[PDB]
Amino acid sequence: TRAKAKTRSSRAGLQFPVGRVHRLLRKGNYAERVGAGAPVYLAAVLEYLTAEILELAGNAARDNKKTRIIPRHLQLAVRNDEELNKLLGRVTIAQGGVLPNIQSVLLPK
Amino acid sequence: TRAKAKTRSSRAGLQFPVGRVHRLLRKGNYAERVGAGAPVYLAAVLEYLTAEILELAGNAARDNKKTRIIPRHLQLAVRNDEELNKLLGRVTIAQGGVLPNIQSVLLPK
Amino acid sequence: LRDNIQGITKPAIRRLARRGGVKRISGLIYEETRGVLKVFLENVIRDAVTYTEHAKRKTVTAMDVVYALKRQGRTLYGFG
Amino acid sequence: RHRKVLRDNIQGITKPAIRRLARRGGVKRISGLIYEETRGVLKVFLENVIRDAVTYTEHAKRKTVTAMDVVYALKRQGRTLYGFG
Amino acid sequence: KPHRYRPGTVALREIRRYQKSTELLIRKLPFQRLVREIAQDFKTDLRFQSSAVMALQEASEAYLVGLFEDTNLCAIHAKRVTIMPKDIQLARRIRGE
Amino acid sequence: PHRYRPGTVALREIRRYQKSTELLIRKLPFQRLVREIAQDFKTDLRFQSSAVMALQEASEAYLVGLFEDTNLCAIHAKRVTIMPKDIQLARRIRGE
Amino acid sequence: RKTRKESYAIYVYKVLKQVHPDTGISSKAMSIMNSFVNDVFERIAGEASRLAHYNKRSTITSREIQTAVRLLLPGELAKHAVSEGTKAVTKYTSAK
Amino acid sequence: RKTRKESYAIYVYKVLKQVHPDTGISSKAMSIMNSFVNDVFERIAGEASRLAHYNKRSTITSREIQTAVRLLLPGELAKHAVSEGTKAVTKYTSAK
Amino acid sequence: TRFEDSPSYVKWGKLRDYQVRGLNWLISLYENGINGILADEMGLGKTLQTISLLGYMKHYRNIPGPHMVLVPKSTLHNWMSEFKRWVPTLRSVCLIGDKEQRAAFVRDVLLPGEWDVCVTSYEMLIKEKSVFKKFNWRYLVIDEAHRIKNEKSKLSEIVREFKTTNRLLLTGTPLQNNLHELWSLLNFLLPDVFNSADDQKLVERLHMVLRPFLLRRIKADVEKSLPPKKEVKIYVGLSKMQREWYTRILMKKMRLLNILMQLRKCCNHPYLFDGAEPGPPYTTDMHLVTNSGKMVVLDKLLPKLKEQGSRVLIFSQMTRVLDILEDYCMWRNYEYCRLDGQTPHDERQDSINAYNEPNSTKFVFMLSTRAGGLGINLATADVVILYDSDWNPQVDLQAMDRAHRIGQTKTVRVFRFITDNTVEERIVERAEMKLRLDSIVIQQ
DNA sequence: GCACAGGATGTATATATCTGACACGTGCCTGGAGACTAGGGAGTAATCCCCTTGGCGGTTAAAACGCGGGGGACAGCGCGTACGTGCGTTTAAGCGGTGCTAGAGCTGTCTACGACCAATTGAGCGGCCTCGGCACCGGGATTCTCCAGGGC
DNA sequence: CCCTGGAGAATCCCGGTGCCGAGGCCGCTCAATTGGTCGTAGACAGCTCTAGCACCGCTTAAACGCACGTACGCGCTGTCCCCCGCGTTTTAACCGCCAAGGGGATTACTCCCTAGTCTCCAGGCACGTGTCAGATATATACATCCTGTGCA
Ligand SMILES: Nc1ncnc2c1ncn2[C@@H]1O[C@H](COP(=O)(O)OP(=O)(O)O)[C@@H](O)[C@H]1O
Repeated sequence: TRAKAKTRSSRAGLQFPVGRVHRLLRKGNYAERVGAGAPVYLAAVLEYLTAEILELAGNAARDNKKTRIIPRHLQLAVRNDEELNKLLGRVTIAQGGVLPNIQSVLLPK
Repeated sequence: TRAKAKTRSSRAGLQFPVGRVHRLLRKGNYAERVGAGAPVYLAAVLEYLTAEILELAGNAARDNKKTRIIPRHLQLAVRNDEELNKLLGRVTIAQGGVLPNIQSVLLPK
Repeated sequence: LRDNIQGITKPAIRRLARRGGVKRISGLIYEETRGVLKVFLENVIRDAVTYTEHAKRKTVTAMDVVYALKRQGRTLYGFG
Repeated sequence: RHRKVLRDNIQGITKPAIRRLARRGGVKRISGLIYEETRGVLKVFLENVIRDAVTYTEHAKRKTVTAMDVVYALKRQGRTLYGFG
Repeated sequence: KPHRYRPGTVALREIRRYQKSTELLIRKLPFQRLVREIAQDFKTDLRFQSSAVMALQEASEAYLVGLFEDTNLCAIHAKRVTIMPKDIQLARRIRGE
Repeated sequence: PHRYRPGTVALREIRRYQKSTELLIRKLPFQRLVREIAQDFKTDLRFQSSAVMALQEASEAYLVGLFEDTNLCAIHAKRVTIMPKDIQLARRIRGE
Repeated sequence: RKTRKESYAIYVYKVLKQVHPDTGISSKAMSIMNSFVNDVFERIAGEASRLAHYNKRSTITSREIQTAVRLLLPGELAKHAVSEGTKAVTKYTSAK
Repeated sequence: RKTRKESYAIYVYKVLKQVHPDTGISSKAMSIMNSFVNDVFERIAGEASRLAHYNKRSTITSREIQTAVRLLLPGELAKHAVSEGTKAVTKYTSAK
Repeated sequence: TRFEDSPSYVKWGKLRDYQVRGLNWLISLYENGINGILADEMGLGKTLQTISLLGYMKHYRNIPGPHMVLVPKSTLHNWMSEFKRWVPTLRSVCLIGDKEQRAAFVRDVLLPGEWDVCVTSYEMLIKEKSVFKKFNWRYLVIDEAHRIKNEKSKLSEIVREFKTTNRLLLTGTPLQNNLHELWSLLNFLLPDVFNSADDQKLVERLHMVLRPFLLRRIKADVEKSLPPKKEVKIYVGLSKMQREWYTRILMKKMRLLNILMQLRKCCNHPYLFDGAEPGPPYTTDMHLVTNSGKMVVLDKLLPKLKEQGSRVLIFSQMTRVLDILEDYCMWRNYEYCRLDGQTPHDERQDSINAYNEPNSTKFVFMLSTRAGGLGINLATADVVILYDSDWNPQVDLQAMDRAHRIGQTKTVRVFRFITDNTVEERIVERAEMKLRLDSIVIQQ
């Protein structure tokens, strides 16, 4: 009598692969031993960050009047947000572009 | 019976501890295995860099008519060499001072 | 306590500027420099206190300061 | 017995192209000496990146430069690139 | 007599256009030739995946765009509207290159 | 009586402080500032003397480098005096 | 048949469908999300490894992960993510 | 007695006496050199570890160390370090 | 019991008998409901046969529906002229021009749809695929069917993406490399049976499977002219510098990526490399000849040819080899002409016309092998020199019969220069294998 | 010298076709979950002692403040130059093809040589204690600079 | 309008002090030696797709060269004001000393948590496949820019 194989993601209520994270931590040569709760914590953090970025990108997609997210929308979301701009300060998003920004002196008058 | 112990540093004709380097590589969680030649190569590289910097610092110390190397001498040697300034570009030396350099527009005319 | 930011006096800022290599200094430089010092120190001390709290200690060590500086990309040789 | 060179490769980075890059940067007026300087800057940047990439490729015991090698080179330089792997 | 825009409106329109789009602003074949020419010195008999050159072009364009932004800031600091090699050199010197 | 032109004493001080190698801020005021800043993250924090010394060293190095960049920007603006706008431009180009 | 590559694409799609139901995502955006998740994982794991080495331990724990999160993430993100991770660890321990 | 501490001080002193026979060193300079050696070792070892991970190999070897040296040190220093390390490895292989 | 005479609807003379038999073959091919290949090669023109098929459809059947002919831009105007001259009843419309002309043409003729036959080119088809796809097509004709020999190509996909009830392929050389391109052609002709890509077990089955949807004649029914060709392969040894570079490259600053391609021109001339040239003065005197065996043999052959019938043609597959030969010819006081890829249409045609004059002082004509427009009436020449051979024996044969045009009435002789114990020998062996496959599959 | 009309231009907005990627379904296989055992890492308590903090008094350098003046910042003006704008022309990019061959990735095997683990052990290295040479502090004599006033 | 001539700052040669680096000892723990094993990587072989080199063809968008006018960068000038150099008074840093105790560092003990193994099974991935989101094109509709003209 073997109990139903229930996954640790569902145990923790997450949507990210706790088992894969645990395997990656073990194979990644960070320390010789890994705790049980560490992969759960890390998957939760990754899920929160992904959710934040995706929410902002979906708002940008609604601003551009489209139903798909593209790297342009991702760049628009990553900029305009102070926290994510600090986190990804030195990251280049391929075919992402730049924010519209014209210096005040250059404007006609 | 066993022959008299011969240090691997003496076998390679070095002066930095190859055995200590091998132990540090094994304890550092860099990889699962460490080859025989890696400690020797790394010890030789460390010795070469130390010799270079100490030679420049000693020349600078003799220029100031001293016999002791001090952080000022080390900073002079590091900043007055392009390769070492590139290697140690983002490093701060305690009590090293700065290089004397005045922009020529500020000089009296 | 409070009113300790003003302990960074104008003469000390002028000495730092002279070591930097400047000759004439505007009068409003001092408040700006105090703000810059405040933000830099706040960041570094925040990281150092985080390291100390993980170590479960009440005392901040030069090791903690060095680790904070290294993770901020401002390595410091001369303390360990 | 017939030879005829065309142009420098670095002249392929044309004046209108540099103007378009400056427009994206947000520049209005451009001096005529900007183009030589920009070509030199691009040359230096590419030389550093390609040196790192070819070092990775030679370590891997190969003769083909890969997008992963380029990404690792940029990550060493401190210019992390997303979307290529 | 023919209609002509003043010196600077077309520049602003182009600024808006290229700050809105996302494509690449360098010719692919010239960029590939330049990359091959540079790599030839480091090593001979080299082959490039098409993705490698594309990533190189992306990174190069991003670097140049950021440099031009900082150069424009320096030029505006100098109370000017034109960018100059001195502004580019100052930006690189401040950034540490 | 004897008096110096406005700028020779400054150059002499520049040479003196570019030749010296010690610290330039007062230790007790810097220590009190560090404790005040650390007040916001924890209570009853204790410090080593080495920690305060290292913080002072890093702060002075950062400020000196900032002033060098500021002087470069001011000279670029065809000025000899440095200004808050110069400091802000240096910080902006650095990425802060 | 081609080999197997591991990607976070399925879970990114799940999070997207949870937070924005009637929305899609392109292949390039998914690749960027994959790279972003890999980079964040790498940074947090390396920070935790260095923390374990500094404190002379051989075990990566949720405490180490929390400290690495507070060291890397800037402020409000740090506290929100720390709350989320505490909730997840509580759910994992309490019932399972 | 308290816990012993490990440092490269003895070997730094040996190399100093080798290169400049009539020159000494101060404690602060020795601490700076010790930190420098630890930092360079950390950089080379980390880069070699990343190389091994990238190439799906489980061991750090002379090839990894050499490639890390060529990646990290600039130009002429890299050439000299490569030659010196290869000389040392050849002598160790020949003498063992 | 079929269309045995020249049609009443065809003008400007009567169709010849060997053409009208092909015409009745095409007519019966439609009633039999199969689509086949007309491979009669250069007879009097497959254009007239195709136009006769379309005219027969439109007149005798009540199907003037949309028809399309895909021809190269070089033959578009000739096809329009043939439509106007021979069978003027059909109202052919030509679509060629820039974007404004394309849009004007579609909105003013194509959308009104008064036309019956639309003659277009490959590029125009690729550009106007979207608006060509709407129309239902009753007859799709692809002249020079060897263009779509390869599957998974843009034209091959697009052309079958249409809605066509009949298909027809014109090609004089259906087989060029192997049977996979033939299978591609047959799959286009009728995908329902040739779905799979895969002398008693073979040969006979191939012949009797290809007969139902293929036909080919030989340009010998009438003859009375066009003397045959003499093929001589001259084996020439490598020179000293050629040998040294050959060994150097074989055992290997210079970039040498594609080894076969680098060995080839090296068998031709070391001056195509860098550093093999003499001093910076670049004196062009006896350096070109001595360092290449083919150059020595050519310098021996040309004076004999000019003391004889003369009017020699040279074919080479490298424009830099063309440059070297041009420099040698201008140094040796021989007046020459050059046809090359970069030569624009006007200069192409003018040089051809000048050389074709019966009383011409120009002696050497140099052409790149594939750079022809598949026309080029160089019938005034006598000697064909093949400096290097292509992997395609049919490309070689087309360059060879470029001098075998109907205007030629004198025997023509072909010289192939081969370097013994090189990769040229492998090229020749591969070409011979491909040529024997061609002969055994088609001619026999 | 200022404020409005209009004309040309560019840019946004609405809608119709069409296509190429995305979202979903399917089969299967490989990595994850359930159960168990073994061992050493880490939590817990107790101790020591060292390093931190608090406080006090006396010196003296450094900071704060005020004054008087000259040099630098800044606004203004004028000009001769260099760059933006539009136009006709040339060129090379872009796309679609040929023909071959090596390089690289993946899969699937094999084998041997190098790296890990264990016990033993003596030599190396770290801590400790002491003493002389180097660095420093203090002082006097001398050079070099900078600024003011005038006859060069 | 450069040439003396003084003040003031810095530099150089001497002499007394102290304290810290270099040297010499003691004990310990960690690296070197020897023995055994395994499992990883080097080597090989078969397949499948990408890239390089020499060409050809066509299309057309983009670069190029040019001429002209107009903002603009740059130099020169005047004004003032504010920063600097210097002297006086005040304030607290600093140095030394002392006292008290919190807490960092260490040791012993025991548990409980994680590594490792085996087995089973279902989630994740490659592969097909259809349909709709968006790109494109066209055709109005409006927002902007510039210039002329009319007027106070
Ligand atoms: N009036 C004519 N009617 C039919 N055939 C002709 C006529 N005049 C010449 N020819 C033949 O046509 C041939 C040239 O046409 P060809 O190149 O075969 O046309 P296509 O290019 O359509 O195949 C010549 O060999 C010649 O014998």
